[PDB]
Parts: sequence; structure tokens; C-alpha cells
Amino acid sequence: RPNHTIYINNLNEKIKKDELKKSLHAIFSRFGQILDILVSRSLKMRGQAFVIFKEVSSATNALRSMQGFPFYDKPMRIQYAKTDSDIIAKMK
Amino acid sequence: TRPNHTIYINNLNEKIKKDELKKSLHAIFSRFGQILDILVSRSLKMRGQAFVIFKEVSSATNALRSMQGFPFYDKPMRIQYAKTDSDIIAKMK
RNA sequence: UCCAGUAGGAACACUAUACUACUGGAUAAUCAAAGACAAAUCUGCCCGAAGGGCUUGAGAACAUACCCAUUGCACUCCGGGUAUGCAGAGGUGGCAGCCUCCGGUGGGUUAAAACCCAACGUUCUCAACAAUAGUGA
RNA sequence: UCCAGUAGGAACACUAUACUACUGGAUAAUCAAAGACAAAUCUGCCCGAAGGGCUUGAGAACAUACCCAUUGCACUCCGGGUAUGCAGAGGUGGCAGCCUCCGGUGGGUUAAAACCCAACGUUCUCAACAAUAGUGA
Ligand SMILES: [Mg+2]
Ligand SMILES: [Mg+2]
Ligand SMILES: [Mg+2]
Ligand SMILES: [Mg+2]
Ligand SMILES: [Mg+2]
Ligand SMILES: [Mg+2]
Ligand SMILES: [Mg+2]
Ligand SMILES: [Mg+2]
Ligand SMILES: [Mg+2]
Ligand SMILES: [Mg+2]
Ligand SMILES: [Mg+2]
Ligand SMILES: [Mg+2]
Ligand SMILES: [Mg+2]
Ligand SMILES: [Mg+2]
Ligand SMILES: [Mg+2]
Ligand SMILES: [Mg+2]
Ligand SMILES: [Mg+2]
Ligand SMILES: [Mg+2]
Ligand SMILES: [Mg+2]
Ligand SMILES: [Mg+2]
Ligand SMILES: [Mg+2]
Ligand SMILES: [Mg+2]
Ligand SMILES: [Mg+2]
Ligand SMILES: [Mg+2]
Ligand SMILES: [Mg+2]
Ligand SMILES: [Mg+2]
Ligand SMILES: [Mg+2]
Ligand SMILES: [Mg+2]
Ligand SMILES: [Mg+2]
Ligand SMILES: [Mg+2]
Ligand SMILES: [Mg+2]
Ligand SMILES: [Mg+2]
Ligand SMILES: [Mg+2]
Ligand SMILES: [Mg+2]
Repeated sequence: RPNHTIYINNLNEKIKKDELKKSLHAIFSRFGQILDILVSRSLKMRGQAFVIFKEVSSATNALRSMQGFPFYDKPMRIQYAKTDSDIIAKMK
Repeated sequence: TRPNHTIYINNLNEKIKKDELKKSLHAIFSRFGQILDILVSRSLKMRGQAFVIFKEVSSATNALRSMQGFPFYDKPMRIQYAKTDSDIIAKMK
């Protein structure tokens, strides 16, 4: 079921953390407010990213019209996060 | 570059069999109009590429526009207009 | 191995020497390029018995490049591997800030420059070395 | 090396030798598994002087899988490597349909099946070989 935070993978792992951050925010901002967007290049967290919207509908609208988007020459795979983010759990 | 019945596509997943590529392409482009034929070769020079021929010029335009970048077989499509008319069309009108 | 130019020459300051680096040269060692400790000595909080490193090395981290793995649901940084790092500087120790210089970017301005604006720049731990001569207080 | 079972034994057809392959066995050579040329002798067009290959090997092409190349404007076809291919068959030459049989795959049906439907299946060139005997027509 829907969730403020969307989970993205299949991301071009060769992209620097900094760039990936701003690039993601750039293409998702048009969908609403973005509290934060977590990105790690660990062995376990690379090629992945968590985007946090302030509204649940924003995430839904983003998951739908952006699914498959050719991000850095790779089709995005957006899903809902299986659990709420800390920023949101400790907010409401 | 001006419109053309036939659209040129490249950056296609070269690992895909000729047969599959054929039907898969027709499957996603049919919604844009009639398709006379769709040429696909796996030569050294023609692989990763495909030519789709519509019966209407507008069909090709509508297809080039709303399909550009489409994640086909895990690869962004690169649709352009064919630089020259196809034989099927030249020998038709 | 020598010679010169330039920078440095490491716990106060200058000079000379040893010596290190860069550049070019062959006893006459060319001519030259090149280059940041210039100015000034800041505010706040904190620690110490005492605040001042243009040395080298060994670890560690970090950054950048490729290579091998990895399709991975997290919210504390954190797989492995080769190569690279030798530009940042002054303001007396640490953190924060502010000022100035240097640098290569990105803007603004110009005919073009200046001039301005902004962000950014390898750090920690350990170990060795920080010499000699002269002068200065 | 022998023995058996099975298939084959290559230019009409049986059969028996030689011989090839698969499977299992040791002179008594086990028991067994396994397996498609069964039915039928089709419709066009074209070629010939005469239409009938379950043989072997090599090469080439092609498919599949992997590896390096390649972002590439075509409309007969096509870069390299590397490993597999030993199942397709009958309907008298070539081509095109069609029919049936094998095979696996996909789909429908059924409680399961049987059985239906569908698309599929290694080709070409060269070289060698297509033997004895018997009975046939
Ligand atoms: Mg982050
Ligand atoms: Mg000097
Ligand atoms: Mg020294
Ligand atoms: Mg030299
Ligand atoms: Mg000085
Ligand atoms: Mg000074
Ligand atoms: Mg100093
Ligand atoms: Mg210093
Ligand atoms: Mg070091
Ligand atoms: Mg998954
Ligand atoms: Mg998990
Ligand atoms: Mg690493
Ligand atoms: Mg190193
Ligand atoms: Mg540096
Ligand atoms: Mg200091
Ligand atoms: Mg101070
Ligand atoms: Mg400071
Ligand atoms: Mg500057
Ligand atoms: Mg102007
Ligand atoms: Mg700075
Ligand atoms: Mg000294
Ligand atoms: Mg026999
Ligand atoms: Mg034989
Ligand atoms: Mg044997
Ligand atoms: Mg028969
Ligand atoms: Mg015969
Ligand atoms: Mg086969
Ligand atoms: Mg025949
Ligand atoms: Mg015939
Ligand atoms: Mg035939
Ligand atoms: Mg069948
Ligand atoms: Mg039938
Ligand atoms: Mg068949
Ligand atoms: Mg014979």
C-alpha cells in the first residue's frame, strides 16, 4: 500500500552520491514537496535510493508517471517503501 | 529533419532474437496506426537497429514522439525519422 | 657525479653551509622558464604543565579513476583489488566563525581585461628528524 | 578381440554374409533397456539424356550458448573468436503447397488420459563409397 517514501533501484551505480542526489530531486520535485532523499553507495545500498515526499499522493503520482524513466541511461524501478521512514514515524 | 512513414530506431538490446524483437516492436507500436512492415537485421552493421513502416505519415510522427526514450528490453529507445523513403513506399506512391 | 637559477632549509629571527625538490645545462656548465608564508596578527567558546613544524616515513581514513563481485528495503559511517594523491597558505593548541592571500572552476561586468560575486581545495594516528657554523636579543 | 539384443546394411525389392552404430555382457557371453521408412504413393510449375542414397569424411553456411568488437540508415545475404549439432521421415529430379508419421515444445479438452489445434525440427559443396551370394519382380 502507498507510502510517503518511494524505493528506487536499478540505478547507475557508477554515479557519484552528490550528483545522484541533486539529479533525483530535480526530476521528482515536480511531484510535490520532498523532505529528504536517502542515498548510500554501500555494498548493500548502491544502485538504490529512497525519496521522501511530504504528501502520500505525491509519492503515488511520482511512482506512476516516472516508473521506467531512463535515469542516467537506466530504467528506474520505483516501488513503495515497505516501512515508514524515521523522519515520518517521528513526525506523526 | 522532416517526417517520414518509416522511423529509425537504435540503441536496441542487441542480445534479443530477430523473431522476438519483431513481434515485440509491432506490439508496442501498433497502437499508433497501421504497420506495413518492420525491418530488422542482426548484421554487423544493422544490429541494435530497426525500421518501422507505418501506412500514414502522422502515425510515425505520433509514434516517434510518445515513444521516444521508451524502456524497450531494458534500453531507452532512440527514435528518429528515416533519412530516405522505404522501397515498399517508393514503389507505391 | 658536478654547475646555475628558483623554492625550501623542518621547536625564536636573519646569514652562510649541509641538505631536499623543480627546471635547464657539462666545467666556460649558456640564455631561460617557473613561482602562494604578501598584508595583517581577528571574534567566540573550550582544553592544557607548556600553545608558533614549507622534513621524512609507517599505518588509517577520504577523494578520483578503472577492475572483480553486487538488483541490493534502508534511515550509524563502513565488500575486495591495482593506480593516483607530494597546493593549499597566514591569523601561536582544539572546534566554530570572520579576514586576507594562492589556486582551478561557475557566474556578473567589459570591446577585451581588470573589478566584483560565490562555492570549493587531503585529513587523522604513530614514529623518526627538526643539524652545524656565524650573528641577534 | 569375441557374444547377444536392436537398428542399419548405402543406385528397384526381400533375404544371408561382410560391415557401421547403440545397449549390455566374457565363451554358457545372462536377464534387459532401447526404438520414427507405419499408412500412403498427392496438387501445381520448371528442368532432364536417364528422375528412387537410413554410407563415411572434410570444408562451408546456419542456427543455439558464451567471449571480444560495434550506437550502426537500411530493404538478396552476410565481422571476428569458442563449444555444442551425429532426428527428422515417407510421398522417384528442382521449387512451391499439401497429406501422413516421428520428436519435443505451446495451447485446448479430461477427474487423468486418449484424442484435437498450432508453429516448429540442419542445410549446401566436394571427395570417397554404394560390395558378395541367393530369390524376386
Ligand atoms: Mg543522504
Ligand atoms: Mg637559495
Ligand atoms: Mg631538509
Ligand atoms: Mg636534470
Ligand atoms: Mg619571506
Ligand atoms: Mg609576513
Ligand atoms: Mg610557521
Ligand atoms: Mg606550516
Ligand atoms: Mg603520509
Ligand atoms: Mg527483489
Ligand atoms: Mg532484506
Ligand atoms: Mg574500495
Ligand atoms: Mg597509496
Ligand atoms: Mg590535491
Ligand atoms: Mg596554526
Ligand atoms: Mg586562537
Ligand atoms: Mg581556525
Ligand atoms: Mg579567486
Ligand atoms: Mg557585452
Ligand atoms: Mg578555504
Ligand atoms: Mg633549527
Ligand atoms: Mg540384424
Ligand atoms: Mg556399411
Ligand atoms: Mg561395447
Ligand atoms: Mg511402407
Ligand atoms: Mg534403396
Ligand atoms: Mg539438431
Ligand atoms: Mg526424395
Ligand atoms: Mg515430382
Ligand atoms: Mg517437397
Ligand atoms: Mg505432433
Ligand atoms: Mg490438419
Ligand atoms: Mg514438417
Ligand atoms: Mg546394392
